[PDB]
Order: sequence, then structure tokens, then C-alpha cells
Amino acid sequence: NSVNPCCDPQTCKPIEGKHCISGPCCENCYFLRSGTICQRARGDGNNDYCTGITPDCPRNRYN
Amino acid sequence: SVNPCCDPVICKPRDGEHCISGPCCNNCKFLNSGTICQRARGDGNHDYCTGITTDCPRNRYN
Repeated sequence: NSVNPCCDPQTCKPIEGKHCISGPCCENCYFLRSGTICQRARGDGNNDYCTGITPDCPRNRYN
Repeated sequence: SVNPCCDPVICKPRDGEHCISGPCCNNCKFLNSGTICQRARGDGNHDYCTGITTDCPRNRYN
């Protein structure tokens, strides 16, 4: 395929002014707002939330 | 261009490589832990490569 639209292939980092490349908590090259729900849990009330500072979906620290 | 270390579909270092550029990166790999990356002006507190990142960190004794 092509170079990722968020990627600057000269640096291998996000294009200047953007936050991120891909991931459940990245959209349009920016971090989704902290508290955005990224995975709802099965059994309980412990869901996983975007951090606002990273592009992954962090495991809720309570479990 | 694209830098020879970059996978531009992922925007990460290519398979088998460590890093892209930086004082503690050479040919897409980290320089060994303890390699001097900047010699101090006064006295002997130099800055050293970590072995696991491409930056040159400030000496912690200051």
C-alpha cells in the first residue's frame, strides 16, 4: 500500500502538528479525548477508556 | 524521500531494526550502553547512551 496518511516517511514520526499514527485511541492522526470509551467489559463496570495522551486502549487499572 | 530505517506503512523502524536517527542510533540500531554521546565542558560528568533509546540523556549526577 501507500505511506500512512499520518506518517512523515522522512522522519518516521507523525506529520508535524499531529499526535499519532494508528490505534483504537487515535483518529485522524490525533488522540481521542481522555475518557472516550475504547472497550466495554463483559461482566462488570470496569470498561477501558482512552487516556488522551497515548493511542492504545489501556487496561483499566482497577482491572 | 523515505529514510532507509523507516517502514512508512507502519511509521516504525523496519523489521529487525531498533531506531531511525538520533545521537545514540547508527545504521538503524541503538549504540551500546555506555558509549559516550557528549563530552562535558568542565570536568568529567559526560552523557552516555542507554543501549535502549536513541536520545543522549543528561548525566544524572548533573
